[PDB]
Amino acid sequence: SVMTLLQLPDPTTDLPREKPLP
Amino acid sequence: LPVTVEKPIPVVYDLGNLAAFDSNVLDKNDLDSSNARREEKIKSLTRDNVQLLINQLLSLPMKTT
Amino acid sequence: LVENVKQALFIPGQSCNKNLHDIMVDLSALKKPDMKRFNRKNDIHPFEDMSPLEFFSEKNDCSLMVLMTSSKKRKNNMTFIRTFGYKIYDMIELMVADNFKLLSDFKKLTFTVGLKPMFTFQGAAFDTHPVYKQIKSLFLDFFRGESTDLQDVAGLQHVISMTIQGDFQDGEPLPNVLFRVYKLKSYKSRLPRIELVEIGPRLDFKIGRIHTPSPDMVTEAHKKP
Repeated sequence: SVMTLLQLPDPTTDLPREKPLP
Repeated sequence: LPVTVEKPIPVVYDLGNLAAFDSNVLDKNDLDSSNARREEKIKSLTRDNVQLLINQLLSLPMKTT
Repeated sequence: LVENVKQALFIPGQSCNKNLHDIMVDLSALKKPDMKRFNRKNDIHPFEDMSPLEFFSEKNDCSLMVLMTSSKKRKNNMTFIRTFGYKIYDMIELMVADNFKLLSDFKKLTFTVGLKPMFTFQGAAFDTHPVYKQIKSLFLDFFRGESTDLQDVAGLQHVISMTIQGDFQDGEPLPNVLFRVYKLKSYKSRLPRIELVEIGPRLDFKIGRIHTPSPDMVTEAHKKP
């Protein structure tokens, strides 16, 4: 396939989880 | 045609969420609901930040496979 | 390690009407396909009793909820609700002003459903002010959808823009937040020149009552691996 791809860096905005960490 | 944007305060980015944050000064009178050229200002300001956002995104690790 | 995409449940309240329902429909479209709509009216009052919202959250597996309510005191009231472990995390009332525009008010363009939206936040208060920090957190969490390491440039289709209606001083009433949605168009000047076309919906949010989480819940919901 021909297409332009990017590798996104780690998110920095601290968003709340929906469920407890296992 | 210019692809660069100059601003007093630099725009901050969270590219992991495809987001840009602009802390520059906003004028109340430019954005009041009675101002007729309201939406022109909203879009124009947004366009500048989107431009800066896209610029940052295209500088990431990239390949046109 | 990351969670599944958060699912949104849109709930018409007892006092929900057709106009407010039109606002639900058009805004819910932005959340496709991670969205469910209720059709009937439910007698829910979040700031009096949170139990029904926690019930719906568990039984429908939706961690994002939007209640639709309208009175003369709080007209076109959209109460945005987030849950953690099916318990209420935070709440904020956002009331839509009368100058709103629906999808019908804009020329319909081609639009691929289910693409990662871009975000732009205009206003210094989004970073410093407790109220606006929650709003920024809310709408990022609500619409960002799928987290991914890989991004197709061709998938950069639309932007969600949120602007505070002017700067303000401490003590004065909180300025409205201006919700706008634009489609991207790019031309050649390598970097492209970007232009925007509004596709809606267009919403001016008036800020109402707020519920914030306890320190204990923040600790659990923001615990790091």
